[PDB]
Amino acid sequence: MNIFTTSILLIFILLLSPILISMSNLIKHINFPLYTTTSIKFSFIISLLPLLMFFHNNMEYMITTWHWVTMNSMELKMSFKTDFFSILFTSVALFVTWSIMQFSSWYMHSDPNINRFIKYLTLFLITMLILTSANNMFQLFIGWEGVGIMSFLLIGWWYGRTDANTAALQAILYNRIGDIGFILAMVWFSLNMNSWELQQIMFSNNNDNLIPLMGLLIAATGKSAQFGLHPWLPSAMEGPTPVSALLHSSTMVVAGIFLLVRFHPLTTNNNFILTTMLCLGALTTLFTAICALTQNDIKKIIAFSTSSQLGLMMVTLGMNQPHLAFLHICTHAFFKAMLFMCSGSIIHSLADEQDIRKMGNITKIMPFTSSCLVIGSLALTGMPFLTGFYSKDLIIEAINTCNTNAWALLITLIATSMTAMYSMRIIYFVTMTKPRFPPLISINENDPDLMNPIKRLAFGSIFAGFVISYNIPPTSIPVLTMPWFLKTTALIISVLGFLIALELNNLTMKLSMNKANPYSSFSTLLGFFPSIIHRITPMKSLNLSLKTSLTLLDLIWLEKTIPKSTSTLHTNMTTLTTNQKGLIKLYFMSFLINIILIIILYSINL
Amino acid sequence: AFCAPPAYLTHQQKVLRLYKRALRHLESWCIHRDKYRYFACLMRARFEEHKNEKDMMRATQLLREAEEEFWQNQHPQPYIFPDSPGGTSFERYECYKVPEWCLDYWHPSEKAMYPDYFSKREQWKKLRMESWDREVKQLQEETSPDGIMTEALPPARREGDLPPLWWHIVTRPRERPT
Amino acid sequence: QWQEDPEPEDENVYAKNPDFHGYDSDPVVDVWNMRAVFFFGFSIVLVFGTTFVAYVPDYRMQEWARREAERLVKYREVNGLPIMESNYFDPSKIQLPEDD
Amino acid sequence: MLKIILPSLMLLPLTWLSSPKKTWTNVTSYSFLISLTSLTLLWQTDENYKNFSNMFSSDPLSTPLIILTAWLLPLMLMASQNHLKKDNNVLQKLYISMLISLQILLIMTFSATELIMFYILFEATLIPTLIIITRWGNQTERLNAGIYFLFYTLIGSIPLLIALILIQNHVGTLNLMILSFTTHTLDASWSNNLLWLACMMAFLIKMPLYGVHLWLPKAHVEAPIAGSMILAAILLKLGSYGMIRISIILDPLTKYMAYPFILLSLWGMIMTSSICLRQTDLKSLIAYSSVSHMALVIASIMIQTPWSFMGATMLMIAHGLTSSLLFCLANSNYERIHSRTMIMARGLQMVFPLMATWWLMASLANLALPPSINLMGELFITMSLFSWSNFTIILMGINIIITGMYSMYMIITTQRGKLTNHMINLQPSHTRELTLMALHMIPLILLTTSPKLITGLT
Amino acid sequence: ARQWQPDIEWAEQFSGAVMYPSKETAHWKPPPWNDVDI
Amino acid sequence: WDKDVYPEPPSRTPAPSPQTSLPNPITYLTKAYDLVVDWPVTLVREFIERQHAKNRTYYYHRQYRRVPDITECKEGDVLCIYEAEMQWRRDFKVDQEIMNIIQERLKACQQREGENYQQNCAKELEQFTKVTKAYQDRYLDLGAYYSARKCLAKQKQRMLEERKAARQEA
Amino acid sequence: LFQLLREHWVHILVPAGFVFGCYLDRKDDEKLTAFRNKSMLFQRELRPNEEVTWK
Ligand SMILES: CCCCCCCCCCCCCCCCCC(=O)OC[C@H](COP(=O)(O)OCCN)OC(=O)CCCCCCCCCCCCCCCCC
Ligand SMILES: CCCCCCCCCCCCCCCCCC(=O)OC[C@H](COP(=O)(O)OCCN)OC(=O)CCCCCCCCCCCCCCCCC
Repeated sequence: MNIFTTSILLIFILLLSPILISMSNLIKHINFPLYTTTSIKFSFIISLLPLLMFFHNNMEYMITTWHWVTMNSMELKMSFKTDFFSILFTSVALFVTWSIMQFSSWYMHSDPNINRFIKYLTLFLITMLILTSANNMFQLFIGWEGVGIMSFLLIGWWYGRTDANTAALQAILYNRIGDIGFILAMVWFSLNMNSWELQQIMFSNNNDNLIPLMGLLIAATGKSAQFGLHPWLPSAMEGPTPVSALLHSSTMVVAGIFLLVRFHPLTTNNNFILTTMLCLGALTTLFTAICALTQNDIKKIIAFSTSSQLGLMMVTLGMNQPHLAFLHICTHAFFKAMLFMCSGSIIHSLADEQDIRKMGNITKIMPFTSSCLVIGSLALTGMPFLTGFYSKDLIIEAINTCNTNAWALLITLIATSMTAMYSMRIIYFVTMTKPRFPPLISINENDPDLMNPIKRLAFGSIFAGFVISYNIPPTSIPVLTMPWFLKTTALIISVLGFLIALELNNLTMKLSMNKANPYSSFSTLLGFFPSIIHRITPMKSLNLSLKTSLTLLDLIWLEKTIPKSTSTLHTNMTTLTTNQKGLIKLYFMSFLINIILIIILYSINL
Repeated sequence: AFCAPPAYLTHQQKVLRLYKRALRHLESWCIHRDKYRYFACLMRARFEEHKNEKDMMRATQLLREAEEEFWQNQHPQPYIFPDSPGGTSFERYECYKVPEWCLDYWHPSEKAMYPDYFSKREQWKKLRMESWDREVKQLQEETSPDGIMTEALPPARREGDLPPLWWHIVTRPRERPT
Repeated sequence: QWQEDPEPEDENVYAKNPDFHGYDSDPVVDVWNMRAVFFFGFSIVLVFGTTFVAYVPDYRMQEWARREAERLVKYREVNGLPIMESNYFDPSKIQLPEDD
Repeated sequence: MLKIILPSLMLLPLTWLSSPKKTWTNVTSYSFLISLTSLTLLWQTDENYKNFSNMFSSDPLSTPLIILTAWLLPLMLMASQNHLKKDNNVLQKLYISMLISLQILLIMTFSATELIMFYILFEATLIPTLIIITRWGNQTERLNAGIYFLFYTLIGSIPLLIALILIQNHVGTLNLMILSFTTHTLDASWSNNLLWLACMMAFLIKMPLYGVHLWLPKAHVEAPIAGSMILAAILLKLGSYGMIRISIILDPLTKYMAYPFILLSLWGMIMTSSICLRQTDLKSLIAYSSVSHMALVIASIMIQTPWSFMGATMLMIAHGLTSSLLFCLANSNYERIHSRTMIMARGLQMVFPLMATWWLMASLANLALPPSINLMGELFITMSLFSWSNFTIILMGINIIITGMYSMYMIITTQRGKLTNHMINLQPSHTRELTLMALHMIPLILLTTSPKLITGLT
Repeated sequence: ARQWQPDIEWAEQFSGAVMYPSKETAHWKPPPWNDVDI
Repeated sequence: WDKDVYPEPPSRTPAPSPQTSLPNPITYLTKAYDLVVDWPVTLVREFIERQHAKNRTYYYHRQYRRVPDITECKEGDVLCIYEAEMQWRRDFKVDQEIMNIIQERLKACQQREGENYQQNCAKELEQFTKVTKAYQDRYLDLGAYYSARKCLAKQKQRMLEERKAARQEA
Repeated sequence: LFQLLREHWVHILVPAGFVFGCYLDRKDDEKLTAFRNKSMLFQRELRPNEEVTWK
């Protein structure tokens, strides 16, 4: 059905159209923000047409558009897969993007370079979708590196600020450590089984496939902020709030989770790596959640929640439940996007206050965002019958029913109670409290560009879990049979998580115990991974270059040995041979010596 | 940022600058307001007593134990305002603070529009060159009679003279370029 | 002191010749040294060159080999011969060292 | 191939005979077309390589370069029109001619059948280069740099001279065609183990290996922009082209006589990449970037697997174009700033909006962003190196992380951050500066569309 | 801003009857320009 | 494209069997695509091909005929061996696009048969080893300086083994 | 016509090189014309009224 193929190729052409308009002089004359917002809107509708097709009958289309090099045995070609993962994600991503660009127009209003900002956001979407629908992994690499570079360009939008520059260099470094893993996997699949195309890599099921998948797991940990190198996604919040929503919140981070689902057929064979990520996903879930409890920056708390939810997503991939992990990716995108733009609304409406401490009683001052915030908060806490509930409790009870690390099982559940706690922290401090904002009040959220997108995503946050769960193909053969405590555990732990947090917030209002330091710190300054591993490594890695590798072995030792020594050896030799009295007697006698030696040279060799 | 740094700090400015860090690091612990305003007038009490200690030695022994009490009772994430160091919005709108000596390489076409703008700009540049001599001379005639020099610069002291080394405190790129 | 010149300043060529293109100080040479460089540079090397390079046909035979394979794979499969026999130089031609 | 060459020679008469005012445009316009005639060699519709005549040949490995050598002469003459525009009208016509002779000689060296024709032309290229570096070099130390560039190459060169005359006696002709279709198998003696080192060492020296690369940082530092472009883009690659054509003979020894260099290069790749991380002179950092990205090449021309060689050919052409682009933009900052220091000049995008886009694309070419021939190249060398020993990824894995860090640091501390308060005001960008860049990157974009052309002999 | 042309000091070294003057080798002072001795 | 060099299985499609009153949102759209996207294009395309068929031209394949190989070729005779290293370097590619097709024919057979690839697609993976075990046995150890003399030796080093092992079995 | 003052005197220098170049490269062929058509892969028999295969 060409309608299907053409549609998958068309979304890319339509989104690339804003990029070249800015290349030509035409954008000055038309409005770039409005034009870009409309075309993503049309791209979402175009994406819907294949999505309905896939629902009718499950067909997967591999589209080989262009050939790039024959390269002898390994031919390289540009291929877009249209498997359930690719088209489901393509639709969810563009809806979020359509929401954010409208938000972007309101948020960055008064920025002198709005058009460039919108331009990079769509370039990000083009790389993100290429990363999504990539058959051969070389294209997956183009997407993997591609979102990394544009994140660097967009985290540090405001280049002047060194803090933004530091975060951008952070993000590239963590991503590049991840890139080493993908290169290792790519090289192993460029040798052994031979083609970077997924359709053939999957014929490596009954092989070792540990050297390679360990590489992809390493790539995922860097891209998805698992316990190892978890800090750059918190650091990424130095970016503009809309950038934080579409890339820090949904498309960029889920890329690591998406890669492993693509390569799962291979993942199911190796038991060792499955528990490895189950284990690290579990550690990141709580580690990030505990850090979020004491953070006082609104954007920071949401970002930690982005990492904690992906930690749960990592856990399901670790328990070899790929389809549900993808289901959470889609539902995760709707609500996290909402909360970040919700705070975008609060931060912009207030005098750019990004701290929960000075922000209060937004519920009465701004009901529209507060309503959106609690809708999102409950979805994050898996309120029954909301989008989180359809996918999240499936994951919870999956854990409660599988054979798993006891430590992983316990931490994931309290991580769920912690998600309710920090969710409670945000609404109590941000919304339900006496106002503590600066005294002049100038709040307006009436702008259509704020409401509309927030309104549209809110509709998605309310109904998406209903629609996606029923429509997707039956998969995973879930276990609905459980003792009732386990069946309802997700619901109860979420309930008491808020209950306990609400209790603690009340304790704050009293006039007592101004200071409270119960390991609060470990929690508040990111588990101290940032304070220690960011000051030692960059210090011991640069000291060795300047002091040891550059000046010691370069410069002096490699210049005194080869280039300089040969300089000296000769210089000294000329000094002795050319220091001559000039007297004839001396010189002549040397002629005597010569005659003598030559007489002998003949004599002995007679 | 405006005034110049004093060489050594007095006892007072060290005490009175703790009253700021302290009270401001007490409003991170006391997230609410009534609790804070309470727990803080109790802070002043601490500083209010031991105000009239005349025994310097003692005073510098209350200060040295105050700033260690504080270091161990500080909040890791205090409330630092935006536009202040470390916290956000600090260098945000610096990408848009171009340094104003760049409008001098504009093409005669660009400066063709925006006409009256450059008519006033050329006046100010006449002001700057018209006084560099009287300024530097002032800066010098009033030079220190000793090696003791502070970064403080003199006012005008005569009509028509423009308070010196002024071209970059005035003509500063505007804070929010937006 | 040894006589030598005082440092020569670098002129703001953009002060006069406000249309300076960076090639030469007097204006007409500049204009005619970019009107010929953008042209011979971009207009008939990046364009005519890429046109010609794009149309080089079956470069290094890799357009020929995707057919010869197809008729060999067509011929070998239908006649039942192995698609890529395992020895290329026929064993009969080889005169292996007999003793060893 | 005498159209890529004779018309070139005639450039010299044109630089001299032409008017002082019109000398620049006649030379630059004509060599752009000289590059267009060079493109004809790319028409290879068959495997049989093109033996134009007895002495002159062009095979897949040389053709991708001859075109680059012809392409940069236009660019070199466009990047040096500023400095060298303060000269006496006879110093210019000397510089223009010097640049012209480099590609005449380099075109022939890359298009030479007899290996000693390579040697005579190979070592001749030093004369034009040393003059460009020493005569017009800005710093007090170019006399020194020139000495380093002449001796390191020369001491390596005389061993190759003895070796090639040696094989001519052993085989009977230094004709690359025959030497290939003839049985020259070294016998792993102690002596042969020396022959191999004699032939490879001269090539390994101008292709900076970790042990002998000190000449390149010193040379590019004080060299004028045109000399630094030539050294990075064509001069260093002369060493690689030589290693590809000379190891056709000495076939058995490199299996075991390469370990020393391979390890020298891969560890060298890490240390050279790292010292880029804290080097204050921008031209210094690009030069060590050049050493590391060329250390990868000597580690693929020695593993000797089809992909290595293909990776090498991809990377050499690609890194050549990228490095120049970096050396060319470094010069544009140097001429307005008047200092090579990286720390000064912070925030330029705020004042030079586009040059910064060129800086960004050059850095992304410098690090391996994927839809670029630069990445395809490294991806391939990486693969083979992995095949040689799976452990190689660790060392070729510390280099990728470091390469990302220094490439972006050049962008972060030169083209971002707050603007420098008031250095000599930075005059706007000339259109020549920007084109000289565009001319470097537009070909990098076009080649990445069809990588097959620069794919090597393998 | 000026390619550094050699100053007097760079020139000085090349004077003296021997480029690399060692102990009791600096004693030698350049030969008379006229090629005639006192 | 030759249905036999790039095969392709016959298609079996379940017939439409709607069981809902609601109207399928796909069928309507297609009815449009077919009119506003296909018909317009279809019209142009034809008009292309008739423009082509007026001055229809032809291009042939350049049959390269066989020629003496290395084993027939004198030692040191650079003429004959040159003609014979090309004849091989040529078949080093014809024997490589063949392997390109098995790389491809398979890839399709695992997209066309998902969840069954483990089984239905074993007609080709049996061939991907019947072809890979051969490509490994004539072209693999060789350096980047692959030449017919070296394949002649890579083989003949092993023809000893298919003669020493055989003799050994005795 | 050879307008002087660098009018066509010079502009025709490089172009002329090309022609001379092409004149030699087609002359080199004339020399290396053994095996004109005596090569094995391409040894067709002369088609009627055709002097030589490749000139
Ligand atoms: C999972 C269980 C085990 C858990 C522990 C396992 C180890 C986890 C960590 C492994 C190593 C991760 C990378 C280490 C460096 C991390 C990046 C970094 O430190 O950069 C941050 C630095 C300062 O930024 P920051 O402290 O965030 O503050 C910004 C706001 N003030 O900003 C900077 O620019 C610093 C300087 C950067 C440029 C030079 C950096 C060194 C480059 C070469 C070395 C790279 C790191 C070592 C090699 C890779 C190791 C994996
Ligand atoms: C030659 C040796 C090296 C010489 C270096 C210096 C040469 C300078 C002078 C000559 C310049 C022109 C000649 C070199 C460029 C050649 C361009 C070319 O060959 O295009 C071929 C392409 C047809 O594609 P083809 O590969 O034939 O089809 C594959 C079938 N399997 O035809 C086309 O598609 C043309 C398309 C034009 C626009 C293409 C833009 C595509 C950009 C894609 C990448 C975008 C992202 C790049 C990121 C880079 C990051 C650094």
